[PDB]
Amino acid sequence: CGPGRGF
Amino acid sequence: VLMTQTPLSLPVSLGDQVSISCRSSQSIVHSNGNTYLEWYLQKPGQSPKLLIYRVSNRFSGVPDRFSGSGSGTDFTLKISRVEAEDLGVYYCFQGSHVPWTFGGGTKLEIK
Amino acid sequence: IQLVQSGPELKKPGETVKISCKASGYTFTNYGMNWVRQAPGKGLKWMGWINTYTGEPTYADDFKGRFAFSLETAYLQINNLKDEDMATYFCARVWNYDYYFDYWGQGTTLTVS
Amino acid sequence: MLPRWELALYLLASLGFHFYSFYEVYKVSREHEEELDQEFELETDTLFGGLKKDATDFEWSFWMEWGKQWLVWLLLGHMVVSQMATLLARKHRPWILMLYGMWACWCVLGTPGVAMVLLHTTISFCVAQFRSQLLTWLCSLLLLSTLRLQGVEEVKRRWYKTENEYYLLQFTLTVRCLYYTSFSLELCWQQLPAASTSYSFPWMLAYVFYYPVLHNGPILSFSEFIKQMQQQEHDSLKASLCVLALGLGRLLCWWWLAELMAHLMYMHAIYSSIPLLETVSCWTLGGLALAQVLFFYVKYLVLFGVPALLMRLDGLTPPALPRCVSTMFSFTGMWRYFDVGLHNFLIRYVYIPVGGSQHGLLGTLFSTAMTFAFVSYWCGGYDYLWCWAALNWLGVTVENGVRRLVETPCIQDSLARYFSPQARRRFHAALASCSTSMLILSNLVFLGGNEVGKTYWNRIFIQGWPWVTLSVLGFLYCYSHVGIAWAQTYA
Ligand SMILES: CCCCCCCCCCCCCCCC(=O)SCCNC(=O)CCNC(=O)[C@H](O)C(C)(C)COP(=O)(O)OP(=O)(O)OC[C@H]1O[C@@H](n2cnc3c(N)ncnc32)[C@H](O)[C@@H]1OP(=O)(O)O
Ligand code: HEM
Repeated sequence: CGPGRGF
Repeated sequence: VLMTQTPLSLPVSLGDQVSISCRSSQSIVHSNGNTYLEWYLQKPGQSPKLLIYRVSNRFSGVPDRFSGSGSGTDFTLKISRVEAEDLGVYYCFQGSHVPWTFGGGTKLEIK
Repeated sequence: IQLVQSGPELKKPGETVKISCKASGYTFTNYGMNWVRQAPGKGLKWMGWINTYTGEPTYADDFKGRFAFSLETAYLQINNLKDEDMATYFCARVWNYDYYFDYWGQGTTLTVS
Repeated sequence: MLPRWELALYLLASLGFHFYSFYEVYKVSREHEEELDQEFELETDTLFGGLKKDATDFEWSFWMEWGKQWLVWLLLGHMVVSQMATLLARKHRPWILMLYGMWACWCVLGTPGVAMVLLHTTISFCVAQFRSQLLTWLCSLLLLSTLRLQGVEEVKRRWYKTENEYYLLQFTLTVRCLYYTSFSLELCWQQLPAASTSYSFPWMLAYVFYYPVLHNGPILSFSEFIKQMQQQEHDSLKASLCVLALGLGRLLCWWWLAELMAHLMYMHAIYSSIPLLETVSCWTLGGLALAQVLFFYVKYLVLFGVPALLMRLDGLTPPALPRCVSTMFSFTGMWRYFDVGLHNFLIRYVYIPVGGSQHGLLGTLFSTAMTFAFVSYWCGGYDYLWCWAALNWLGVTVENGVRRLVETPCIQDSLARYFSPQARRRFHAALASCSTSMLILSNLVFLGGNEVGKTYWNRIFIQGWPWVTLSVLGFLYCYSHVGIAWAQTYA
């Protein structure tokens, strides 16, 4: 799961 | 869960005190903290009808002569005045442990 | 509030059975529906129930593999492939809390021979 | 079943290409070290003899820096408080754990975090009091869009001052969404008398504020939660100590493996350098893909093993940890055995209420599309997430169609009279390789982005079609044999 944003 | 009823069939005269005993095999106490044991009366040739729904409670239309007491594993139904419409078969029923099981049935008769 | 069942059924031991229960006087999908059976030489026996809101049945272990509950949302049906079971089948409504069977059907008698 | 020498050659080729691709990626990492360093800063530590570490992975770096400061201490506190409550007041354990979870959320997120969680929970409960599943799902979707609103993002970034607490709040609220959605839907569906006393506001608060799963933990079903929280029978503290010891050993092994991979190969920086992806070789490209998927697998082993260990100490049955991604060979198997808790949530509350595989192929299309669209919007709703969702929906649909076409009686008897079970296993392995390549490409679009996806597509399937594609498909055919032969032990 988790968004896993890049940032 | 095996529920045994006593007696199997009893004769009563109009206007007597009647006590029916239902004994479970184990504790009917539910995880909620309250026990779901109830009493049904079935007249000849029709559907059962609820009288007591939790131990010592009473259903809406039931009269005020059907007091039912009970311990954690032994329960009793009491009829103060047999009014000639209380004849039939009485079942105890537990709804705490799946599967839900009825009692053997107790038959009231007139001597 | 009344539950009305289909009627007497005379069938040979090999056929199947489908019995119906129609409920009126309340919101059918708000309460569950249970099936009980009463053999002539036996007392009442709970067969199982079915969630009326989601259509999910749960059967007792004894009555598993052969019986099936179904909806027609305001009627409810039971189906089975037969054996030597000449019980009378009752349809009951279950309440939301504190007690189970407030309203019952009239009963459907099943004969196999 | 295939002959053992055949199966052994297949497993040998599988391990061979895995390890050779890892070696190629290590070589390229060592070779572009100074350029990758002056572009992205690499961390230093004495853990691996002096090699630098690629700390570009946002999730790994974020959770490690949060855990080394607050989260490990708060989880130890939860463990000791749960044990003391089990020892002294076993009936009040749910409310004691609720109070501890509220205090820990306060301590780590200020007053606004607790306020927001309470507000979301209260609104969800007050809307569930109508007992309408459509209205409950509408409320949940609006609460989830409140996170995607830009002005709300501005207000929350104004609330906090370190810019990591804002992300912690976002992740916490994103998981709370699923938790109170599960609670409200079970409350809408409740019809059984003995179950009437389970859906109270104290129980909802105790479910929402359960610290092991507060910030990122997987989705625990409220049924299992309230079942275990009312057992009254402890679980042999002497055995709890051994459970803890073995769990800690295994978790440290996993953490060390993840750090070893991140020190050896700079997969994330290389994926961030698209001009370098365009010039690296095909062995390095495939090794980067394998390294990405295996690092994600081990990272989520670690991220899910701490809540799982705390739940097993508390006596609950947590969802199963992911199966190794080097054994997955199909869309269906992947999405049934990777994220078990979320898969169960989706099956129960999105798939079936819309109508699953029981109302025809068009109903199956609609339900699978609804499920994947929700998963994308919940993971964030970026364009690359929508692309990943579309590709996975297509893969699942094609696999369902092919399986339903093969399991027909006519074609099944035709095959059973024409081809041997060995030949049928080999045909299934070929189809599984052709599906595994697209599974890997879709998940590379998830992990790297749209540019990485188009780079891989163009360089593997377009620019190098005649032979690179065939080599990839042969290796994946051997790997598919291995995975199919292993899948019999658990399917
Ligand atoms: C070379 C080596 C490297 C390889 C490496 C490759 C990959 C390695 C990359 C890793 C990188 C990860 C990056 C992203 C990972 C995230 O973080 S994303 C979040 C994780 N979760 C997801 O993405 C969502 C996936 N989608 C789902 O799970 C949906 O539920 C699905 C997949 C559409 C459902 O699929 P399904 O479980 O197969 O459904 P189905 O076959 O119909 O059966 C389900 C049950 O429900 C019953 N059912 C069906 N319909 C009904 C109905 N109408 N009424 C009642 N019951 C019903 C069925 O009879 C059936 O009964 P069972 O036989 O199972 O008991
Ligand atoms: C051809 C290559 C591989 C195959 C066939 C393979 C197969 C397996 C199998 C059968 C399991 C046990 C089943 C399960 O836990 O679900 C497993 C577990 C695991 N694999 Fe792999 N694997 C491969 C490569 C790798 C690589 C390259 C890594 C790490 C860089 C890795 C990391 C792990 C881990 C961490 C576990 C779990 C260990 C535990 O549960 O304690 N695997 N793998």
